Amino acid sequence: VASSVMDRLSYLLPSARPELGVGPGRSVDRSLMYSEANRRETFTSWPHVGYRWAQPDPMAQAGFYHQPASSGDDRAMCFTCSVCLVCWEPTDEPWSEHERHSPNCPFVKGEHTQNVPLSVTLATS
Amino acid sequence: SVSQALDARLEVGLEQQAELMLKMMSTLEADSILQALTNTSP
Amino acid sequence: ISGVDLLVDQPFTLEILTSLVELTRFETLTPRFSATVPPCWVETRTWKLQTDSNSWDEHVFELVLPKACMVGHVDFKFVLNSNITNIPQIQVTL
Amino acid sequence: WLASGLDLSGHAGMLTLTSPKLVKGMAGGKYRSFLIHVKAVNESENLRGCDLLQEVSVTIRRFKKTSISKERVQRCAMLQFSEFHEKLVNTLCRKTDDGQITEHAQSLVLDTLCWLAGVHSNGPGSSKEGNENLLSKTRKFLSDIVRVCFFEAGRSIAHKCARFLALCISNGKCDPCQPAFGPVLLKALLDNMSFLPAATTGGSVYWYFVLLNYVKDEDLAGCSTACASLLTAVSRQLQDTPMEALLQTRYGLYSSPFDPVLFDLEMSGSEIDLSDVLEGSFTSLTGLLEVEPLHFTCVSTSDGTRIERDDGLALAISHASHFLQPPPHQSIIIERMHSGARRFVTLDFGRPILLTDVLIPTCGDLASLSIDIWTLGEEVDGRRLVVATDISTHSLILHDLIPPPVCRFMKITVIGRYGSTNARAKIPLGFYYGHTYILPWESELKNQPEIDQHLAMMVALQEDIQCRYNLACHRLETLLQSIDLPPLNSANNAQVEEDSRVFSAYQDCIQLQLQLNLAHNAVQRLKVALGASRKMLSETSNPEDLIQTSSTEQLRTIIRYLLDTLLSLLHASNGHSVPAVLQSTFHAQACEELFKHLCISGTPKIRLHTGLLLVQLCGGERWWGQFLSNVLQELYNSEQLLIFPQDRVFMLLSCIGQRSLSNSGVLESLLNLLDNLLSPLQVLDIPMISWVVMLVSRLLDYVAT
Amino acid sequence: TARSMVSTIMKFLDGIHNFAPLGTITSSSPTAQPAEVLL
Ligand SMILES: [Zn+2]
Repeated sequence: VASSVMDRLSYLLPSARPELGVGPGRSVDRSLMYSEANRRETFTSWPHVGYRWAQPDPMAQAGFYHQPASSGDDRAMCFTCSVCLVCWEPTDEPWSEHERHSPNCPFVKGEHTQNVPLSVTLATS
Repeated sequence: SVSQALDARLEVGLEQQAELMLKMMSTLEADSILQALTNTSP
Repeated sequence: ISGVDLLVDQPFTLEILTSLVELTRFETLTPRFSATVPPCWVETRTWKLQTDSNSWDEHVFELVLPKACMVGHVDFKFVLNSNITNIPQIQVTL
Repeated sequence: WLASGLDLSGHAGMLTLTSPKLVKGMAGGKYRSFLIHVKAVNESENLRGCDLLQEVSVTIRRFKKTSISKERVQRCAMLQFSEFHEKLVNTLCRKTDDGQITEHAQSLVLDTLCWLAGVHSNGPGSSKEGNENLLSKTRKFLSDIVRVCFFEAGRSIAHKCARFLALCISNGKCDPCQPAFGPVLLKALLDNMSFLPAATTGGSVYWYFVLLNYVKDEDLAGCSTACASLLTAVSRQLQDTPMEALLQTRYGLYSSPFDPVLFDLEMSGSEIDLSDVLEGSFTSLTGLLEVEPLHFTCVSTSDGTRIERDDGLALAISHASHFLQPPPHQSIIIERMHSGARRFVTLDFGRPILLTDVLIPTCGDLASLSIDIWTLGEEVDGRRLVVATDISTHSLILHDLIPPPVCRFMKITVIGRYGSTNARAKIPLGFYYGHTYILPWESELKNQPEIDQHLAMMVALQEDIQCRYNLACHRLETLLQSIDLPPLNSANNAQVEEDSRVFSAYQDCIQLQLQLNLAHNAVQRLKVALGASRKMLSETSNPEDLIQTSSTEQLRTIIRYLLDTLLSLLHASNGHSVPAVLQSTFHAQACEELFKHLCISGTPKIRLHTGLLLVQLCGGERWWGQFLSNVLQELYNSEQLLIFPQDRVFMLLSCIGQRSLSNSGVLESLLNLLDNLLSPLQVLDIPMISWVVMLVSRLLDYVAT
Repeated sequence: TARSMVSTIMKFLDGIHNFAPLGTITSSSPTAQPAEVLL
């Protein structure tokens, strides 16, 4: 609830919206990436949009963001457990991959975290 | 016993609980038969 | 209601019984329907129940179909607690 | 209440809610919204009632929109005017003079009967007049419909009738003036056991026996005495040649290679050693002769996955026989394993085919498997069959899909177990079962040749495989004439190219006999598909006559099944007092006759199982040691000309004596038999004396243990 | 002294072979390590 409130407050003020710095050799702001829209915005340079299950919208809602080490790779990190994931496959289901690679991730067990759903941001736009 | 596996395409039908109850008769049958083989005569 | 050609008085021909059987099938609703639940449940539609005792005595779910059509049936699937040792006396009524 | 939808585990459940009053109120065309109420009724996290639910899911399924308009009055006709229902019962009774009712029409009327029973299951104050009338018309002609459905029908019609009858069991919300379905279904079930050995399918009588075993809890005496009489009759019938007996003694070959007809084939992915008991789920897949297997061709394969194999009319007949073959065992190997190894394979049958039964062996290193089928496209007609998440516990068994789907392409998706080690394993494809010819009514569910030419070529194939089976039998007989027959009794028999060639000839004879029988079942299914019917059980038929004119394999199978029912009946007492009726009809000489007629020539499984029946029924009787002494003296004489497997029945005798050691008469009678035996040491028979002293030594080792 | 049929038909109901792995080992004095590795 508090995470959705602060994300809505950040969205209401354009002066408190820093630019999305997606690039190699530069770490991202995890506190700013608590919103789902930023996580799905990080996948603009995704080279595997044509994959059946490796699409930006289904994999971003699982709590992943694109933090590429170069131009053209598929390195997607979690914003809560920071699981190192490389060499993504077209058959890699995002929920199943997050369960397999990080069963201790709170999204797999379903407990309430600092995640901000996109519906709350759309209802408070 | 047997695997807890049932027809998923039959869930659109009305007899899913019917097959489910037939299967639990079958499992109680298997359990009772194993118990009758293992138990001796008092 | 009178003056209607019924489906009962005819002899047992193959085509009439086949049409009756082909009538009695069921289809899946498409697109998504509408429904609201009390807020203790968090999220073909699914929900997970949270331990809230504010309205434990009664629970009312409301369903609105996208179009008034021929109602076949409603499928209600549930998964209970894993540590259950006694059969609960809980009823669900439409 | 919640008790009408719980699963086997009890941790989940599903309800399908509908009513005739829903469409009765929808006839006005006014309703669009609904409410559902969850309420806890009463007479750590202490969750009570509504708080006990973990996960919920809602779906709504609509009705099929047909080309027949004004369907509202058509549906209200059966609910308002009841003269349809008894007419349906008439179509079940075959009393109407308007021709002869086929099996497809019976299936359709039974389907609509099932649908009307389902809608009439719960009537919230709605007029149940029609429901009471149809239930009364069902009970009035129940014997006729159970006779024409479970004895004079195939697997589909009998399975559907069992489904309808158990649904009538399920919705037994009868008024206080109406009796329950239990007593009457029990009486109708025992009124037709006399026609049992003249049945057709193992699965039909299997479901029949399941219903008998479930509903026998109400009344025990009549079913018990009828069952005992049928035991005695089929046991005195089965005793009537030394040929399969000699095979059983010399090589332990129990299936008759000369009787050309069987009843069913039993196999599962899970002789028998008697030491562990000193296989219950194997009855999951029955009736595999009426349904032939297929052949497998892999098309698509995922990464890190490989499917391997585990280690001019005559030409057309040979090709049709090659299409009619059990394929060798194949499997899937995985290169790299991990926790949740998601792999995908596709199998092709080569043509549209009907699929009925599927069997997947137990794979202990896999978490879950899922099967999809489709004929043309993945998104065109793809429907999910089963996903199982406990492959490591038990095997996947899915039996007699009704209605039988048609398909051409199999999709197998496998997810490996959590924390799986990186050690290679095998996932067998299992055995797939279906129908080679697609019926026109079953084709319309989801270049087809006509029935007559297809029937003719199967008849030609049946004749050719009958000739092959006859020449195989002649070769087997001429080879077994060449078996050594020493005068050293049987001790040296238990102590070779000839053995290997006999085993090969018996395996070939069994394979061709099975092929011939399933081909005969195929020509029978097409012959009844032409418009004919199977064997009609006439009312003037003597039960003993049809007992005598039944096949020996059918008699063996029916004995194993109903003595399985007897095992369940003995266990249903929960260790309490056994009823006196089956304890009184199974006296000493009847028990001795049953032992001498079933355990001497029968298969080891039914032999051990009937021994278990005898110890769980008459274990405490005073005459058991005397019976053992008599059967030892009258079986193991040096002058005994009977050809019986002395070693295996001797180990079984030791096992049943070790079970009956709780009785104090067995040890006393065996030592008295010894005292009588070496009384001349106050001619000598060294082998029989050795047999009995090693028997009493094993029994005393059990006593000491 | 020959083996008769009884030994044949009882031998399997339950070429010189080793028997050291079946038995156990011990010593009268407390050693620094047990000798079961020898077995
Ligand atoms: Zn994570």
